[PDB]
Amino acid sequence: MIQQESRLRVADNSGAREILTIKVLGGSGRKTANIGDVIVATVKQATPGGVVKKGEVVKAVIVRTKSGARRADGSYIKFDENAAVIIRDDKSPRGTRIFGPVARELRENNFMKIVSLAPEVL
Amino acid sequence: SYRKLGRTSSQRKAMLRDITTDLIINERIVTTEARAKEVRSTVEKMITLGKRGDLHARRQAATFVRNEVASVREEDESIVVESALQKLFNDLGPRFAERQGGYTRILKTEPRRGDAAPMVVIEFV
Amino acid sequence: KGILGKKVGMTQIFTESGELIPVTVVEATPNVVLQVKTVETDGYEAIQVGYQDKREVLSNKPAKGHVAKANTAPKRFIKEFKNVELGEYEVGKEIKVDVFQAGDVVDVTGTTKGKGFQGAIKRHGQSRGPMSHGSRYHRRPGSMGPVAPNRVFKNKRLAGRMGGDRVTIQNLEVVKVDVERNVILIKGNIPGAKKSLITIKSAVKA
Amino acid sequence: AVPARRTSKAKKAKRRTHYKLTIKGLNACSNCGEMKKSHHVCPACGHYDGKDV
Amino acid sequence: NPLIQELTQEQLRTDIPAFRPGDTVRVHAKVVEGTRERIQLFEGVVIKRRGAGISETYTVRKVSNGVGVERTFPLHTPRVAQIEVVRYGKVRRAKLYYLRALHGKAARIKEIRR
RNA sequence: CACCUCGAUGUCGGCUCGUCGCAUCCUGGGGCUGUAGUCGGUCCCAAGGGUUGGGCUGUUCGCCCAUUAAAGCGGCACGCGAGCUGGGUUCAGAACGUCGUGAGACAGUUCGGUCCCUAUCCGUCGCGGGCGUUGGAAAUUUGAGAGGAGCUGUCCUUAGUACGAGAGGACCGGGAUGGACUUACCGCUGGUGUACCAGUUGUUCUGCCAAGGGCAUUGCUGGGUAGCUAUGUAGGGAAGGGAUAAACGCUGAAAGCAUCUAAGUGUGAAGCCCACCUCAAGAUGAGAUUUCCCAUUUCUUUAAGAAAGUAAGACCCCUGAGAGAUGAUCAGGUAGAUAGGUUGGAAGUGGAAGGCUAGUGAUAGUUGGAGCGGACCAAUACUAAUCGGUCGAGGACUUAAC
RNA sequence: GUAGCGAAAUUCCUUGUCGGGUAAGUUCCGACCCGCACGAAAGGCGUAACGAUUUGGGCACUGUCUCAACGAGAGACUCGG
RNA sequence: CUCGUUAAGGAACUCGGCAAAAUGACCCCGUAACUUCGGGAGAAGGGGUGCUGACUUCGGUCAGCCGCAGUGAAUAGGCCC
RNA sequence: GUAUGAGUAGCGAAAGACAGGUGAGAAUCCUGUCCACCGUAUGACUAAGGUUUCCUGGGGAAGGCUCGUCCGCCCAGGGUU
RNA sequence: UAGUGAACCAGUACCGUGAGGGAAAGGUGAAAAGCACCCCGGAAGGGGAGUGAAAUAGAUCCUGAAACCGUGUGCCUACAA
Ligand SMILES: [K+]
Ligand SMILES: [K+]
Ligand SMILES: [K+]
Ligand SMILES: [K+]
Ligand SMILES: [K+]
Ligand SMILES: [K+]
Ligand SMILES: [K+]
Ligand SMILES: [K+]
Ligand SMILES: [K+]
Ligand SMILES: [K+]
Ligand SMILES: [K+]
Ligand SMILES: [K+]
Ligand SMILES: [K+]
Ligand SMILES: [K+]
Ligand SMILES: [K+]
Ligand SMILES: [K+]
Ligand SMILES: [K+]
Ligand SMILES: [K+]
Ligand SMILES: [K+]
Ligand SMILES: [K+]
Ligand SMILES: [K+]
Ligand SMILES: [K+]
Ligand SMILES: [K+]
Ligand SMILES: [K+]
Ligand SMILES: [K+]
Ligand SMILES: [K+]
Ligand SMILES: [K+]
Ligand SMILES: [K+]
Ligand SMILES: [K+]
Ligand SMILES: [K+]
Ligand SMILES: [Mg+2]
Ligand SMILES: [Mg+2]
Ligand SMILES: [Mg+2]
Ligand SMILES: [Mg+2]
Ligand SMILES: [Mg+2]
Ligand SMILES: [Mg+2]
Ligand SMILES: [Mg+2]
Ligand SMILES: [Mg+2]
Ligand SMILES: [Mg+2]
Ligand SMILES: [Mg+2]
Ligand SMILES: [Mg+2]
Ligand SMILES: [Mg+2]
Ligand SMILES: [Mg+2]
Ligand SMILES: [Mg+2]
Ligand SMILES: [Mg+2]
Ligand SMILES: [Mg+2]
Ligand SMILES: [Mg+2]
Ligand SMILES: [Mg+2]
Ligand SMILES: [Mg+2]
Ligand SMILES: [Mg+2]
Ligand SMILES: [Mg+2]
Ligand SMILES: [Mg+2]
Ligand SMILES: [Mg+2]
Ligand SMILES: [Mg+2]
Ligand SMILES: [Mg+2]
Ligand SMILES: [Mg+2]
Ligand SMILES: [Mg+2]
Ligand SMILES: [Mg+2]
Ligand SMILES: [Mg+2]
Ligand SMILES: [Mg+2]
Ligand SMILES: [Mg+2]
Ligand SMILES: [Mg+2]
Ligand SMILES: [Mg+2]
Ligand SMILES: [Mg+2]
Ligand SMILES: [Mg+2]
Ligand SMILES: [Mg+2]
Ligand SMILES: [Mg+2]
Ligand SMILES: [Mg+2]
Ligand SMILES: [Mg+2]
Ligand SMILES: [Mg+2]
Ligand SMILES: [Mg+2]
Ligand SMILES: [Zn+2]
Repeated sequence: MIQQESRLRVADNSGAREILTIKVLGGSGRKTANIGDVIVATVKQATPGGVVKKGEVVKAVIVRTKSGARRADGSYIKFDENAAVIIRDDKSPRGTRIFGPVARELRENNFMKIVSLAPEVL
Repeated sequence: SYRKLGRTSSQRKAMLRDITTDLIINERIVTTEARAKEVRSTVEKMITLGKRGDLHARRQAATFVRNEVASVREEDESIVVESALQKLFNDLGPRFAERQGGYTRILKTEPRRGDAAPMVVIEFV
Repeated sequence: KGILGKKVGMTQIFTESGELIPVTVVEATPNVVLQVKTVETDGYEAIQVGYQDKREVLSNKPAKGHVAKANTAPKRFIKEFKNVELGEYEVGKEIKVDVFQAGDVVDVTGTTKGKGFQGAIKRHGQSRGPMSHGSRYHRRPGSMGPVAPNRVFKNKRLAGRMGGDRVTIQNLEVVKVDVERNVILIKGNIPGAKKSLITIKSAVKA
Repeated sequence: AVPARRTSKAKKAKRRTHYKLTIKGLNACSNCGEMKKSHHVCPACGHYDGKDV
Repeated sequence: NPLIQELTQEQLRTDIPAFRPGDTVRVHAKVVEGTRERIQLFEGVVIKRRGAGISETYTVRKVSNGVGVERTFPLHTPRVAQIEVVRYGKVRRAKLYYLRALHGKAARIKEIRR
């Protein structure tokens, strides 16, 4: 459950470290975003040499959340942090590497490139 | 569920221990309807512990029964004092060994003058 | 098709492919057709159905006479089912859960649990007022209306008794039917407290 | 808020229509024959259910 | 309740090993990436067990790639091919929620060898 | 303008709650186009529903950021202060600029500054009692009427087809899956869970040890049952009829032609009536069906008379919860599992006490998944629902048919 | 009308213009100076320390809020006075 | 009304972080600009705290034990630009 | 003087339980037991102020926000060396 | 409710630090002959029995209005604005 003003870590080397949520795309009144959803975010803390830099308005996809997801089989997955990956319009990650585990929900959302780069998909 | 009896949790617990011990001592007391309908379960559970009779049940009861003098006699030219807990395990337990629950009964009586509070007599069978 | 039963409770079932779905267990001891209503006698077509045999001391001479036609014990619940083929039902006939098959789509009718006197916030899901910043308006039902009418318009929703309403949930799925135990497992959750009456009918939308 | 108009005798009496006492549950006591409240001990003879208590 | 238990007794599984919170277990969880199906091993410590009968579930926690992950499984789910008890841990409570805050060495659990 | 209000009609903005108009912001239908297609422009019908989250400012407004199908315009005392706020504007303090010889003042700013009222009536939301409904009862019902609901994106296919030189790129039609909203429910994820379990500090009490109680926000801390719950789960706005709006007709004269119209006949919208959900015979127009009771007794009077026992039945009273402010509702009252207890479980907690073993000791192992266990489940009349009482029909007349 | 300061507790026009900070800043800070209408003891400018002073930003923190849920107690509700 | 808890988020509330939350004791390490040289300063930011043995120069240290947590409750600064 | 509001608001910070006694009558008075509260005080002394409220025996009209067999109340005696 | 504020233990009670302000309150019967005795009740208070011409003249005592409150019932009233 990610909403406006919610902050997330960045799970890639795109240059940004911590981002802040601006919008939860996908609906007029939509309030909250969960894994696999895309958000509009701002970079609040960036690596000094990175490509993405502080204060830039970017799009990102949530790849893991404290309130995780429910699988059709009745199982659940929950993570210890909220992390997102900065992506281009075509879902291609801006960075070259993904850090930390990623939720399997991304596959059906068709973030195939991120899934491949992920060190582990759960 | 259980009735609140218009007391905080600790106050309700303290009052229930008092009334249950008073019933253990006297074997018949007059209270209000609500107090009686709660004291029945508490006192009957205490009697269950007494029936069990082992040390574990003894200590469990001691947590609840008040430390009061159930009775006093003079035996062998010496005064013998029996506490509420001792009376439970020595008298009330053996007495009800045969009954399967329902050790107490409640008889409705007239309302109290000061408040019109419905009054009952609760007593061992 | 329709039947009357009791909301036993809720559990979950693993379907084929291992998907886990919540189900409501509704027991329906074979209902009995107590009376058949027709255009000629009553002006409309329906079958009266009785359920949950009742102890005799709890019944009345008029009620016993009413069920005598069907030659069964007194029934605790009686309800009329419409939109059925009268030719297929006759007084004394039994209706069992097997009338439905797994995967049937049904409408389930119940009486929602009662909540008693409830405020507007819970009863109508209205917004609270601010809880600080000097607010003295927390759980109140809002303005009653404009000045001009010199009155309050009807349907200005306020606090009152909540629940106890007849609610129908549509397009539920009959997950399983156990004839031996007179049980129907319906995907989802249905209105009403446990042991309350439940009416299953073939979904009208279908 | 205060009463805009005084309440008339008739309206006052109408409201008090339901402000009445009632006495229920009286029936003869088996032991002594006096009237008693059902399910209560008879205050006269102190018997309930045919036994002294 | 007895009626519900009778209905769900059929789907109750039988090969479940006797484990409690604090034990390390390996879960052979079936996964599907399309037509093909696969077994993905999720190994970690049992943090929580709750529920009764068919509704019973258990949670397993592992730190993968520096991030804590918890997976909750129905105890009797058929999608878990096998549950394997790797180790028995010594814990003093049913729910190990405190482990979430701890990292690395602080999260270690003494084995008992039941 | 000065007609109500100066023996008081509270003023901006915000919040809560909406409701209405249509000069329609989106969605629906349609005509014209300087409409190839995708987009549009303009106009016509259309008010069913929907029509945002922030930065700045007391703000309305406005600008900006980011979204959306859309971010409509207005009225309702610029709706709504006996419903809330009080940041702004009008009190007393103080200061700046400015005016004044001055006290002071604004042709201006700035910091600070008391928002009272127990609801009588109508109105609104719920819930009872009375009587009626023409013999008295127990159920099941029809639906006059009324309320609710009414939104919509994106993707796939049709099809890279129609159109286009290309770029680009469909109508219609068929599928999938969302947003917001909403009706239920706690099996799952969680929340709570003050008579559940455990750990623990201080002090005090049970004579002491051991084991416990009191108080310290439930002392604190970690969990947690039932119940209540959303952020959790399930479902809903699906299809389809009838009459229409704008618009398009067919046939057809008046008016040899022409013409949607006059007669005649049809298509046509998220709109209207149905369809779906709920309430509903106090619908005094009081409806209908099934079942039950039976024509009693006494006195007055031809009385639709009066009163008194009753029947079928209902209630008082009592045990309760799936119900509940109280009434009410529903489950029961020994023709008994209604509650309490008891017995056995379950959740829940996490290994009781008393012992034994090891250790100098703190403590660990073991006896033993133990002990404890509110509300949950199943049995069991052990306790209490005893004994009783009250109310409750005998059915008017006229005229058709039989 | 000097030094100093200047859209200020003073700047109406005004949310002046530029820069910083924010995704976005009529407030805030830095600078500029056409000072409507600063200015030297009704002191000018600056100033460590101090302030239940006014103002803006950040970390932490949270039911302030998204958006409300549960529990305890007092009143409210029923009964007697 | 008074109080306790609250998933995910964490000021998006609001005129304004109003209220609440958070910090809070002692010991140790460590501590900036600026300054009137006194301060700033408890800046900040960190670490330790229970019980049992052994040895202590008596303040410690070494070893071991337990818990989610040791100023285990109560009473004690939020901080910075 | 008496209504209406209305048998309504309120009955003024907090723990009492039961047994026995008294008595026409007891949640409220007495006795006993347990429980609970204050304890740099809610304890013990004093100054001012009050001015008999002190003690003993009676009473239950009124006062006591209920009740009252009881009282700092009423009645009768007495008490300050 | 006039007449002095004061027909009555009034410049009192009461109010105020003080100056000062400042009330309310008349009527049994000719005569107390002021209800012995009995009954319900703890009393209060009643019902008898008595006194009296009269007790619905019983000490709240001459007369005893109205508001206000209640009991009884001849007529009317639960489809009405
Ligand atoms: K005026
Ligand atoms: K058009
Ligand atoms: K509309
Ligand atoms: K704002
Ligand atoms: K603002
Ligand atoms: K409007
Ligand atoms: K106000
Ligand atoms: K008003
Ligand atoms: K009125
Ligand atoms: K202790
Ligand atoms: K104590
Ligand atoms: K909990
Ligand atoms: K009727
Ligand atoms: K043990
Ligand atoms: K157990
Ligand atoms: K300037
Ligand atoms: K100036
Ligand atoms: K800027
Ligand atoms: K300052
Ligand atoms: K200050
Ligand atoms: K809170
Ligand atoms: K918010
Ligand atoms: K500082
Ligand atoms: K530690
Ligand atoms: K401090
Ligand atoms: K009055
Ligand atoms: K009154
Ligand atoms: K006395
Ligand atoms: K007279
Ligand atoms: K009258
Ligand atoms: Mg306590
Ligand atoms: Mg006692
Ligand atoms: Mg809101
Ligand atoms: Mg009007
Ligand atoms: Mg378990
Ligand atoms: Mg004029
Ligand atoms: Mg006036
Ligand atoms: Mg129009
Ligand atoms: Mg901000
Ligand atoms: Mg207005
Ligand atoms: Mg108003
Ligand atoms: Mg001058
Ligand atoms: Mg002016
Ligand atoms: Mg101030
Ligand atoms: Mg749940
Ligand atoms: Mg459950
Ligand atoms: Mg000890
Ligand atoms: Mg049962
Ligand atoms: Mg500026
Ligand atoms: Mg700028
Ligand atoms: Mg000057
Ligand atoms: Mg000068
Ligand atoms: Mg100066
Ligand atoms: Mg009362
Ligand atoms: Mg929270
Ligand atoms: Mg949390
Ligand atoms: Mg804001
Ligand atoms: Mg806002
Ligand atoms: Mg504050
Ligand atoms: Mg502490
Ligand atoms: Mg009132
Ligand atoms: Mg008091
Ligand atoms: Mg102190
Ligand atoms: Mg005295
Ligand atoms: Mg005395
Ligand atoms: Mg009194
Ligand atoms: Mg005078
Ligand atoms: Mg007379
Ligand atoms: Mg007189
Ligand atoms: Mg009518
Ligand atoms: Mg009438
Ligand atoms: Zn008797």
